[PDB]
Amino acid sequence: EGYQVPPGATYTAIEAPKGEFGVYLVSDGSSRPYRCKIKAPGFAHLAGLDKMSKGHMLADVVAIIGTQDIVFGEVDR
Amino acid sequence: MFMINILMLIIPILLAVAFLTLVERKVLGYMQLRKGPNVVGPYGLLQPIADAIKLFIKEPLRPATSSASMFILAPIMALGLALTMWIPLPMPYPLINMNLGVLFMLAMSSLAVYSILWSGWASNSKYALIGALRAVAQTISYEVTLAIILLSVLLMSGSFTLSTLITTQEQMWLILPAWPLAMMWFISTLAETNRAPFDLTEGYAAGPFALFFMAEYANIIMMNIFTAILFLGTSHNPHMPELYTINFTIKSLLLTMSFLWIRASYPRFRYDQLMHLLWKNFLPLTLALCMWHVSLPILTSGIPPQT
Amino acid sequence: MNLMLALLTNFTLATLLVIIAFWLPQLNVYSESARLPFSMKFFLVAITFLLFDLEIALLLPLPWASQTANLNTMLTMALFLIILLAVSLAYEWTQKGLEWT
Amino acid sequence: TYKYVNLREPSMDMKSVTDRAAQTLLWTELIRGLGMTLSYLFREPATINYPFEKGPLSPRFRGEHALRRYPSGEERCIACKLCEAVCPAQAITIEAEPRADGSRRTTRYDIDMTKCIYCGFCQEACPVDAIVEGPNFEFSTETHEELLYNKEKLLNNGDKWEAEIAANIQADYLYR
Amino acid sequence: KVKQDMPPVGGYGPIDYKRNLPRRGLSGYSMFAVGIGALLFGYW
Amino acid sequence: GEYVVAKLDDLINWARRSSLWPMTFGLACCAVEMMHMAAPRYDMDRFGVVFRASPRQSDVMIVAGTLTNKMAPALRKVYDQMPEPRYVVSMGSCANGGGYYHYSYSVVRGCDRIVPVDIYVPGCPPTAEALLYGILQLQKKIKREKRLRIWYRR
Amino acid sequence: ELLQVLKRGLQQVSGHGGLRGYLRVLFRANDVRVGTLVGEDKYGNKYYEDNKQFFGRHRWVIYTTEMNGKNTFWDVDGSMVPPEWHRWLHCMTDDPPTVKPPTARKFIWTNHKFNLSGTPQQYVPYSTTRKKIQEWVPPSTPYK
Ligand SMILES: CCCCCCCCCCCCCCCCCC(=O)OC[C@H](COP(=O)(O)OCCN)OC(=O)CCCCCCCCCCCCCCCCC
Ligand SMILES: CCCCCCCCCCCCO[C@@H]1O[C@H](CO)[C@@H](O[C@H]2O[C@H](CO)[C@@H](O)[C@H](O)[C@H]2O)[C@H](O)[C@H]1O
Ligand SMILES: N=C(N)NC(=N)NCCc1ccc(I)c(Cl)c1
Ligand code: SF4
Ligand code: SF4
Ligand code: SF4
Repeated sequence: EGYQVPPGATYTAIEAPKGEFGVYLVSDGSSRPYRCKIKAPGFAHLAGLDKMSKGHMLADVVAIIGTQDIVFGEVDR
Repeated sequence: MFMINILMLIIPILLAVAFLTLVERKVLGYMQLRKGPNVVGPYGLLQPIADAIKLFIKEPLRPATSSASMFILAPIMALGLALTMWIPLPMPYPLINMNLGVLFMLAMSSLAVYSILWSGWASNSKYALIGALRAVAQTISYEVTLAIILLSVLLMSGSFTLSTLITTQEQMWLILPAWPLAMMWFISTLAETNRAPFDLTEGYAAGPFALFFMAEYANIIMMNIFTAILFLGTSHNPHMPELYTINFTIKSLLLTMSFLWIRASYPRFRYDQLMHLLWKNFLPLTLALCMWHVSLPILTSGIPPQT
Repeated sequence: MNLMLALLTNFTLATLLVIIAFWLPQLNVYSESARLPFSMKFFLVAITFLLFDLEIALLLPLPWASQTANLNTMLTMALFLIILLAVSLAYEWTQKGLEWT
Repeated sequence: TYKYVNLREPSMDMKSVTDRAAQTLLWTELIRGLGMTLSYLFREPATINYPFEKGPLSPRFRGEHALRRYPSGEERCIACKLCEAVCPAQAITIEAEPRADGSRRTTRYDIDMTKCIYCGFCQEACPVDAIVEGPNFEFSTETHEELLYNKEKLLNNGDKWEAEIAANIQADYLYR
Repeated sequence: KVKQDMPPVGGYGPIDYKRNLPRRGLSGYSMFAVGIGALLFGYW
Repeated sequence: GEYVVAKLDDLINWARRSSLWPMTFGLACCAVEMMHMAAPRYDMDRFGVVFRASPRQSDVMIVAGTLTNKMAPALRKVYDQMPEPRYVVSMGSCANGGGYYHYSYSVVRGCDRIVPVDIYVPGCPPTAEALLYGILQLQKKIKREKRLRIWYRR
Repeated sequence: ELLQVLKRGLQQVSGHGGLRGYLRVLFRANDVRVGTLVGEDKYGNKYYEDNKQFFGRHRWVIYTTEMNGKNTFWDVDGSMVPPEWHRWLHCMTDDPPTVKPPTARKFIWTNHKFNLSGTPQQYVPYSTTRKKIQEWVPPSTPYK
């Protein structure tokens, strides 16, 4: 079965190497989570690529993607 | 006899190109704390042979609906011109002793940019055409400084004969009076041969690809032989010519290795940045040193002989 | 005649390698002009190269010209020509002809 | 507590400005980088001679699954289905019934090795050390079907690898 | 007696972490002097 | 003549397995272990397997990670562009059969639904060594080919 | 020192039993190092160690040239290493099976098999359960 978790919802975050990595975890009182939203820091960073690449050249976009430290495992989940 | 001589130049050129592919991989390997090819033959000695065979028995894809006339003409021109660049090289004697050999090499290499232009047309892809047009702009731009640097050096030599450069350097390498020119010449050959950190194209298949690769690496070795002759002249003893060939070959090998050494060591320029390197740094200095090297023999009374 | 033989051999071997590269056996038995969106900046680079190339053509005879007795005239004209190349570059430079932005 | 990574003012004396001009025109810091790759060229490489040499592993390593026995040769598995229940990938399928001698044993024990995530949760959950992840990691196959393990395949893995599996368990069981 | 992975009595020795990029070479003055000296010897 | 054909088959097989140029579809975590196979300890380049190749110059495709539905058409397009002979190595549970995500609405349950597969490397991820074992297993598979022998019995 | 380096290179030729033995290992294993023989398994694989090498290269195996009727002079596989030596070779332990032998069990395989994929000995999966529903079998006599 697993251990049951008291009902409730938490947003918990840590300073992960790529930024703030958090989970919004909702418990309904049972042994399975009701909802688990994963906050991946690269999600918001990649959303800023268009803003950050403004007034730059094509080869700079490669650098800007690199500077943001983007792993699509977390961006896409 | 002369047909034997031609084949004794062409065939070693191709084998030297094949085994440069092995040396580059192994030199880069040890600089990267690894080994590189060491399984296919002892110490990787059969790797180039395996690669060549693999490439020629691969399916030879074509773009289809292309200017296939120029899909085939691009590598024929590239390899034909690359092999042609070697016929005036004095090692210490040239296959063809040209009075204007230095200018013949300038003329022939200026045509090499066509195989880039034709290959972009033959791809039928508008984005491949753009990449080819970017490579052409990089190549012709660095042709400018290579020509002006060469002319500056020949004002101390006094002729367009490649074997006169040997005479000019009997007492001293030209790198000493002209190290500023040699620095820009060497970097220009890197950008001319699209080598790292100017390998922006890397920023054809099967045998046709192998022929483009062999033409490119023939030019890389060729430009480093020319560099050794131009700036690191070997002393030639007429009665022991192979002493020249050994020493000059070592210098050429070391310069070619330095191309691999540089590839291992640096990031890659942006396109606009290597265009600014030429037009705003090399070319201003090259023009000033051309004026200096035109004046210098006159004001020192060191004008070289014509003959 | 030697140069022709060297040229003919070089491009003949190149042709043979390319045609052989295409005609090796496959062992299969089954069926097988507008305005490019390219910047004006690249046109100006090619034109700039062409005009500098023409200037280099005029400087190529300089090693022979340095053997003249009329060195005062020869040196003046050599520097005149190179300085005009410098002025051409400076005009391109100051007029933003060398920019990519 | 914090530090600045790039808050500095270059000196503008002639000696400092001339130092930077020389670096610009003589490429001194580029030449320095060449020195470092040159030093690596003469270092011994880190490459090992696979497959004659192998990368080191620990007794905890999670590799190919196997079903184990007691010293008598009886199967350890008693079809409790804890492994199936815990499996994060639902990679285990079990059927059971009384054996002809009344023993509680499985009639099916399948592991889809292409569903498995090699997490080791099955061997944690097993109350009798019946299912383990063994030390073998060199079992790639030419077909997908070969990676759908049934009980016969898994028992054969146990008989094939038990010598090593038992020694590894002996080294790590006091940590469990 | 309990036995688990622990640091040695007294702890481990110091570990370096600060950037260490030493200064090398000659000043810009000397480098230009050698370069210009080389040019003049070559010209002569 | 059978002796000549057998030797010619051996020569081309040796060249093709001694010069495997991979195109890596680094889709997810399995790509990292592929990186560690190119890294100094295992140095795949020492076997003649270059680090990275363009699709038009590649002999083997390595599907290293989860293949989602959105990605599947792109992967099939790259496979169709590879010159032949071409081989596919499926690396890791996701590519082999969907793995942890087998029951998801957005995941292809094994890349072998999209392309023919020559070697399946198990693991989540397979160790760099395990992938190298698979590459060397692909080489032995190529060593077994008898293309010219079968051609001359047609 | 270059003479000591060259002397050591020569000592590898003699350490391998002469030129032929030196060349055999050079072409079979692409390695001419000479180690200490730790032991040999019943299949002919030989295990060596040299603790002066860096961790990872301090243990190796020279595979037998034949195993279970398969010519392995050129075709060597990592799965040819039997389980008892597998532990030693991967550094899961310090002691080879010549010093610390594995426990004997009647049911343990006496003969190790390597990867059998692609051959007629390959595993083929199948359901291990018996038929679940029994169908009615009509009488063999006629009577409608
Ligand atoms: C007595 C009177 C005498 C009169 C004459 C006196 C003349 C002597 C004084 C002048 C000396 C000039 C030296 C000429 C070399 C070229 C100088 C140069 O252009 O370097 C600067 C260039 C651009 O500099 P950057 O920092 O990018 O930007 C500055 C613009 N704001 O940056 C670069 O070009 C860097 C190169 C990038 C490529 C890196 C890869 C090469 C690194 C290895 C180099 C090895 C050395 C080459 C040896 C060749 C041997 C043949
Ligand atoms: C360096 C020169 C060395 C000379 C050696 C001469 C050996 C001659 C034997 C050539 C063997 C070629 O072997 C064959 O190559 C072609 C690609 O080129 C492959 O591809 C071919 O067949 C496949 C189907 O089988 C087709 O889908 C493909 O379009 C076709 O090109 C074949 O799958 C392979 O069987
Ligand atoms: N670029 C890579 N993929 N690595 C690499 N340097 N390969 C070079 C392989 C090669 C190419 C053409 C020939 I002719 C030969 Cl003999 C060998
Ligand atoms: S290792 Fe994990 S995923 Fe694989 S069978 Fe065991 S519990 Fe299931
Ligand atoms: S292997 Fe272990 S956990 Fe799984 S059913 Fe058998 S006894 Fe239970
Ligand atoms: S098989 Fe495992 S390691 Fe590989 S991509 Fe899937 S989850 Fe990641």
